[PDB]
Amino acid sequence: DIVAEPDDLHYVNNAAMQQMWDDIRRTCIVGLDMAHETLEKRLGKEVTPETINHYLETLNHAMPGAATHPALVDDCYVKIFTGDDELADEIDKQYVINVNKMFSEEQAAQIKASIGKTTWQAIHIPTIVSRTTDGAQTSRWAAMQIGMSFISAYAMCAGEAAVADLSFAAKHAALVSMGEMLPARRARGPNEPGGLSFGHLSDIVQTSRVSKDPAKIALEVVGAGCMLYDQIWLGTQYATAAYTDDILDNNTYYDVDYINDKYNGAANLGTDNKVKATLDVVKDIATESTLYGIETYEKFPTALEDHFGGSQRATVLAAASGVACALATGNANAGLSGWYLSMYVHKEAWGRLGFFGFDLQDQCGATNVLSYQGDEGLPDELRGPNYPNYAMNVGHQGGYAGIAQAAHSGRGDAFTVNPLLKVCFADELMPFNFAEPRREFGRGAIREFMPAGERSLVIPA
Amino acid sequence: PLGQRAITPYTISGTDIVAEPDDLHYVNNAAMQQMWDDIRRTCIVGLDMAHETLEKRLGKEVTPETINHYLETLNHAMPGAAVVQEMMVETHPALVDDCYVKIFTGDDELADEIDKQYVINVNKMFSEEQAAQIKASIGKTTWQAIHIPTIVSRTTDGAQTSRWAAMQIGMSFISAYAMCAGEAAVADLSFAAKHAALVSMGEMLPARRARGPNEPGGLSFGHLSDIVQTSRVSKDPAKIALEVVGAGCMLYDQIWLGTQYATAAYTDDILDNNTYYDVDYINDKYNGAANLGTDNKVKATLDVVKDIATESTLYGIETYEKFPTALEDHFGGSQRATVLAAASGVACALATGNANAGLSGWYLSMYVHKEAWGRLGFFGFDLQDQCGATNVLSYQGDEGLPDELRGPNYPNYAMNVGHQGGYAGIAQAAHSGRGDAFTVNPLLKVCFADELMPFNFAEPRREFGRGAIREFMPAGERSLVIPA
Amino acid sequence: SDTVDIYDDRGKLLESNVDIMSLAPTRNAAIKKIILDTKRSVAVSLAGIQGALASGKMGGKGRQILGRGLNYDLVGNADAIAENVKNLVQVDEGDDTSVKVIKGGKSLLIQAPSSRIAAGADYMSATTVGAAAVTQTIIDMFGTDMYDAPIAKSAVWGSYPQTMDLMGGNVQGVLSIPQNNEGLGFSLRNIMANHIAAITSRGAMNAAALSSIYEQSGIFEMGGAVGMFERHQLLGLACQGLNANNVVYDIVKENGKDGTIGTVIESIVGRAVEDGVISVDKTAPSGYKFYKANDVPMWNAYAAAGTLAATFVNCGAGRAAQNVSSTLLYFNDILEKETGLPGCDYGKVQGVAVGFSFFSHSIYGGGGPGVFNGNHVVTRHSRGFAIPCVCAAVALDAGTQMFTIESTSGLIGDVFGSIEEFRQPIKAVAG
Amino acid sequence: DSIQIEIFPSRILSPETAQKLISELYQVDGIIRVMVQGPRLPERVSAGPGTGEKVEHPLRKPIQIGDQVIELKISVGRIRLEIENAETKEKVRSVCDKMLPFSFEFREGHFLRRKPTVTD
Amino acid sequence: AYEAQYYPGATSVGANRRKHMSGKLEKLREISDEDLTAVLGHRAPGSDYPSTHPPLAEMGEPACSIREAVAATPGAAAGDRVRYVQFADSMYNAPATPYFRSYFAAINFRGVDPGTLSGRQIVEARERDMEQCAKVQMETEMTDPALAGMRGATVHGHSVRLQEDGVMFDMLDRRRLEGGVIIMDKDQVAIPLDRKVNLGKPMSSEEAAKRTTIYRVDNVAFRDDAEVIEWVHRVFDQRTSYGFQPK
Repeated sequence: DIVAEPDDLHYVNNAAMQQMWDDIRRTCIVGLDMAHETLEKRLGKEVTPETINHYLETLNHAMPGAATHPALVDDCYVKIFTGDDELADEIDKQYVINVNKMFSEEQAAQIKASIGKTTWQAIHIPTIVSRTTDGAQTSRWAAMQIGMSFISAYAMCAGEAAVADLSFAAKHAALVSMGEMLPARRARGPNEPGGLSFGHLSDIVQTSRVSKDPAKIALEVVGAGCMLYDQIWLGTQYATAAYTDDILDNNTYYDVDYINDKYNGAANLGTDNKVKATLDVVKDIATESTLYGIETYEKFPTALEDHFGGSQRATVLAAASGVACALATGNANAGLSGWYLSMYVHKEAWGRLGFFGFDLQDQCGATNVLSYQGDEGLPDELRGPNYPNYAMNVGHQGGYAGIAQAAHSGRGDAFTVNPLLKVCFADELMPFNFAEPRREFGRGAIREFMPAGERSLVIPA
Repeated sequence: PLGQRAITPYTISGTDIVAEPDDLHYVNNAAMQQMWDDIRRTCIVGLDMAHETLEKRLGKEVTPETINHYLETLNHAMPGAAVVQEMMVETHPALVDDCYVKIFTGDDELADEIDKQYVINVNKMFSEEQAAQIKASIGKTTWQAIHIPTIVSRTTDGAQTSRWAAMQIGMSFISAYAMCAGEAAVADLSFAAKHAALVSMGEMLPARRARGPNEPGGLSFGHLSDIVQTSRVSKDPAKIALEVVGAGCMLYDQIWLGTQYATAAYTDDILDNNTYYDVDYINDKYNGAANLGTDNKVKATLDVVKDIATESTLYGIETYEKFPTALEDHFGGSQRATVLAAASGVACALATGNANAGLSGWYLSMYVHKEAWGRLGFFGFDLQDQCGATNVLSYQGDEGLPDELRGPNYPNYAMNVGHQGGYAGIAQAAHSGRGDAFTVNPLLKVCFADELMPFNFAEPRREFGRGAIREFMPAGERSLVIPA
Repeated sequence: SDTVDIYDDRGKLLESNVDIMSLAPTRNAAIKKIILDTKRSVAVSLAGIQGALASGKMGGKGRQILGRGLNYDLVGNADAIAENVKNLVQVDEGDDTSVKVIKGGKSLLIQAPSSRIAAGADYMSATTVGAAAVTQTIIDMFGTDMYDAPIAKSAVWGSYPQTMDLMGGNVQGVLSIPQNNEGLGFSLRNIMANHIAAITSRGAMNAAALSSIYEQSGIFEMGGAVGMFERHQLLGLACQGLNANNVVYDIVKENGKDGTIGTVIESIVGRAVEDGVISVDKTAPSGYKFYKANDVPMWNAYAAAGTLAATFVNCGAGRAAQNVSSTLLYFNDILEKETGLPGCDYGKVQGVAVGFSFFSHSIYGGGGPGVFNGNHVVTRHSRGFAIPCVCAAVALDAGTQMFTIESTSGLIGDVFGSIEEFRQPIKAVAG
Repeated sequence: DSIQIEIFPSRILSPETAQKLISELYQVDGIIRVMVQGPRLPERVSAGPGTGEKVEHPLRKPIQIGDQVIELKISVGRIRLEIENAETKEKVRSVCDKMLPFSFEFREGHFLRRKPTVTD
Repeated sequence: AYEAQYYPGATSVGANRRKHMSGKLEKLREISDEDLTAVLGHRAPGSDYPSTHPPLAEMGEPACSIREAVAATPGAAAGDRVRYVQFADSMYNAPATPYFRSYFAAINFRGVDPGTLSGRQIVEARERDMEQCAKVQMETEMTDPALAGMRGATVHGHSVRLQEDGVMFDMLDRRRLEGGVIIMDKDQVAIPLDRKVNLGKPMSSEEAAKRTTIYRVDNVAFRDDAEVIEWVHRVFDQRTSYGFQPK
């Protein structure tokens, strides 16, 4: 529709690429309730919604290092969300994210049952801070900020043992980071694309909140995962990976048609109409998906020419098969098995797969899907680019995230792995639009994305 | 013509330009970020191992004209441009202008015929003894200075600086030397360019520390003293050491750790006045020892350190008590021990030639200051300072280290602010007093001896002040790809 | 050849004139048994696995995998899971392997064999063998479909291998993962003060013994005690933690009713001067007596013994745990000002006490002192003479903190309560 | 050109002599900028359990010029000055002697802004 | 036994530091016990001490030899909450300095958690213990009321030049001179009282210098005290030499 050259879509050459990775790398989620339990139990002070509100005006205007540059730092605010409506209404309407308001009723019910009655605060530090050094000081920045905001708002001295107990209860008791630390070689810290699991990226994008068709939600996570994981963590080489020219969309809609034909409506939403995942079901859907996509390539030679390299043919066949199998069974590892069967069927149909290493994740792919060995077994919702198979080479992880979303979107779940991540990014004041990620890179390749973190005000013209 | 504040506007030390303390922070001023970006994006890879693999394993002729072809290919390829014909995506030229590659060799005969637009020569950039020291240090070896985009390191991290390097090195070898674009030679070249012949200033950190590699915890004190090129362009050793003090207190105490008091360790000139006094004192007492020279230095004994450090601190205490000009800030009384300790450390190193002499002077300074005034810094200040005096001349596992190899990942120096910049200045002062060409890493003296850097490593504090008043232009900005 | 005499918690004698060398981590068989049982033991909470399987909360904080609930009773037949896991963990029948069930069937305690420790380069193959054995026992007792095997796996293993740690798996050991070490050989000093107070049932000098045991095991592992430094660290072990010559208990019973830090200082400086350890070398014009050390390792041993005695007196008199961050610091400081000597560990104990106070009064709190282990970046600095004091004070607290000893008691204390070498460490030192 | 001079009294100026000293420094010929900064005098306690308590301070309402009125503001000290003529470099040292009643310390050279920083 | 207890120095300042550590001060002024707890600001004056946890006499202690060996202090046994006292001591010849006030609290008081900064000095204990400690600090010559204000929050003023009436700069007026005598009307955290404390008579400038614990070149030079210089040299040499070889 607004599609442009691949030249101005490379991640350094595209604003929205950078701004959604900046938004993901600057956000942290901090637990708030057991700090209040400390304040109740051994500070002698009764926490009220008025104290909560005053805490929020203290913490939201303290983000630029106040008691940095007021002008530069502006993309900074702390919002709250609770799974307990008893205090969600007395909180000010400018610092609150209602799970009831932003979601449908059953999705909000699942979110509240998952988190219980706890209170959580969503912290976004300035982008300039996350651009200067790595995004591994988001934890420490928000830690010093919420410590200063307890000491300011709730009127304690600095340097007391009860203040120390509150200090540990504030920030390093219940901290939810985007990713965690990294192993030997690529030893980055927290909040990096290596640690950002596939369920996390499924929860970060919010199309599952605002759409009921699981195909669009799955392919949306496929696009966001392809760009983030491949281009940032592993980059490049035909970077526009499976979110242009919509062959993958066509294959996915055909697969949904095939599933709702053969099985009794197994691809629509709802967990009642889900066929149990056996090898026969996976084989059937994965082979039909792959043979359809191969026949589209061999039938339309201009599309075989446009995807010139074998890596993206293999990726768009495997991703379509994987999201298809995940929608049909409700199981994410069924989607992984469909992905790897699509890889093998493509290889035997054409006698050529990819570029030297585009099959590392694939020959030890199908065998590791259902394993329960130590470093070999993991649900696809908990997997990420830190997984041993998926660590180092391009072209794969986007479908891997989209498969997990397709599993937890075919049955109409409220979230893939975290409700904290789902509600945390369910606020429209972000510079990025996580509800529709693949439209924003259309805006970011047409020079219509206006990120923050720029230093134009503090430098000469 | 009237006004009140509660904060003293800091004039940057040695300069007439003045900045209030809440825009000398690494968010407002841009050179604070730009110097660290120049530390990040830079890596150095060595060409000789790659050249001899091209030589024996392909039968290819290595010669100055092929090397000129290879560097022009690489210097085109580095700014994210396509040099091998796969339909890859190119980084936009207007976002990537700060990318170049430059060789320096230990053989001047080889250095002549290589194109001078791609050569940093040891002779034109150093004096005679400096160049002789560096040519004798690096051998007759060929190295090259890699500087990846500022936008690339600004976007992702500093751990991609070695990887973007090795990815755009191998395509350059392939395009300029006609390999297969994928064969068993390219692995040898690109593993030379990534872990065999790669040297990078930032090393890996333990995972308990929640940061990654090529982050200023890994950047050692001798590495940072080798980065700043004040020793190349100036002769007064105290000026060299205090420039390193300013750069270290900026990149170590303000970026690697986030009350922002430690700007004053290179502001308002107290540190200098004390250092110039005690360098005059050493020149008067130890027969001109602290002037430039190798044999005029006194051997680092304990009593020499005691005398120099005690005298420097009593001068600083007398100066403060006589005019407490730099005092009277709301969180006062810290950055009061740092400047005295930095002065004593530079004073001890400039006389002896030993950097651990400077460290022992630093810790003697903290003890004298504490028991003169009955108070020592703010709450968290003397973890390391109360540990350090017994940790400097030790040789245990996690304790023994010269200052020169020390850095912020040292166990005592990991979490406290206001200390690492003085250590970088001490490690520089141990060698600037004897006019050494380098302190630890000779590769980084040459590598940052270049004027195409947007930062000026000749005077870092002058650049901090220059950026503090908005005539500094950085490199990694998204100028074109955003709307107006 | 120093000949330390060691006495117990109540001050009575245990073994006369033991060698200092025989108390080493590398020679004493008892401390070898503590560190081997620390290496191999791992506790699995079946109630947590059952809640993970039914609810879907597996693999981290906040994570919920919806729709894949695997409803099963694990706590009801925990004996059967116990013999099955004993079958899968063990190398051969009748080896050094014992898994036993906790009250109510809510947990079980896997102890890997000694051979799975000898056959692995590091310590925490026990964690992985125990986690895999529990996972396969769950698979064998469901009859689960293999497309629901990963759910039953990550209910036990957490989010590993994506995370470097297990992170939510109910299989949990005492030591951290070897990648989460601070330095070379710090894996054995990653036991916090709450755990090591719960192990010894909140006895003070039966706790300071344990943390000193672990801390000098860490010191001997890192190569920080070789040659003449080995004597120095080992004498510090003997005098501070292990109650040498009743010194650290004599100071307490002498300065209990009305003593302070200063009376402790006067007491141990009198003891050091009377023992011939410290002599006067130049009396100053004001009547000040400057002091010199005849044997510096033994003087640092008295400074360590005095530091533990002073934190006993100050913290127990206050009945509060936050007083180490003052006591170690100002004790060693007034000791230096009293004698003209260096303090304990030549200023390192005083420094790490400043780190304790900065850590646990304003920012990055770490509980109070209960979350203190020597593996932390702010506690690693001293070579083994502050974390005994911290855990000793945590044993002496009266309930001032909220993260009480009972909070992690079912995690670690009841696990290590049946081991007399863990329960009462001083008397179970022989060799 | 315009040299930077700062007057540093040995005691923080109580306002009862800060009327006379600062008013005396307005008969000094050739003045560009007068900078003075002392520690804060807060109307309300902003820290600790006493947060939200109203403080009237004895060191407030410091100045009455007379040609204008300078309103109530925090304590004064370290009076930094900007003067074109260097002939009144020492006459400021002279007129400090007559209307400050005790010893003052001194320093010279770089104290006040010339050309704008990044916040400006 | 080792009855001696001291600090280096033959000057006045060494004598005052030996006095401040030993607590051998001579008491200068009167504040009544209820007025003392009034100005501490933690509770209602002339009340009972609150308890954040029940007494240790009736929950029963764990069986520990140390717990039986050391006295609980009156405050802990009652189970009182921990509260504090703050003091900012001036540079300009104030009778106490933060480290030496901390050693006063260390030698002369039990159950205590002293803390030192440059600008302040936490003393944290149980209420019946911190009460007596703040009593002994406030009555004696250690706390010059003009040179040492009791400031629970915003302790800034220690390095500031004194006011022209010889009084340390008071940010929140937790004491001031009225009628030629020093007057305390707020608590340490600066919430006021209905009552007004006759805090006494401040020392003259030449009198505080005779009994201060700081070293100042215009009062008592640190350079001229070869005893304390030699002490610092002794401990530094021992630290570094025994860090190389601990022999």
